[PDB]
Amino acid sequence: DVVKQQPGQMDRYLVYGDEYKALRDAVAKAVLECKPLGIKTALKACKTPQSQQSAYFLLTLFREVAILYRSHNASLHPTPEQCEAVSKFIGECKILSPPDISRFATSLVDNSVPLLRDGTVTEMAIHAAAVLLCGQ
Repeated sequence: DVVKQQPGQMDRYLVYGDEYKALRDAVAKAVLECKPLGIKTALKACKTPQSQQSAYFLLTLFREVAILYRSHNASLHPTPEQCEAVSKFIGECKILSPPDISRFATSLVDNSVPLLRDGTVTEMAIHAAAVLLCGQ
């Protein structure tokens, strides 16, 4: 049955747990609707400290948007409007206030990340980048 039944991939960041899953789902739904409002509600509902919220946000941005950019099918690529909405929200988000975090987020949403345009190496690198930036 396997070959007839069959394109989803894994999300190892789930190691963080239910809070990451909730924030990721909220971010995804908000981007698809192009309505950067549920992200704030999810971030308020989250209970981890600010640095963990910032890391979680960066990981969700990468997993959804940056990975979507890697599909050769341009139709899957985020539309300019989704980038504009998430950029405005990043600009207004206080948890992302450090210039470096805001720049890294926007670079993820617009595919301007240097050299982090294999899959496993890129995923691990982006996790490390988030930890290094937010890690106090």
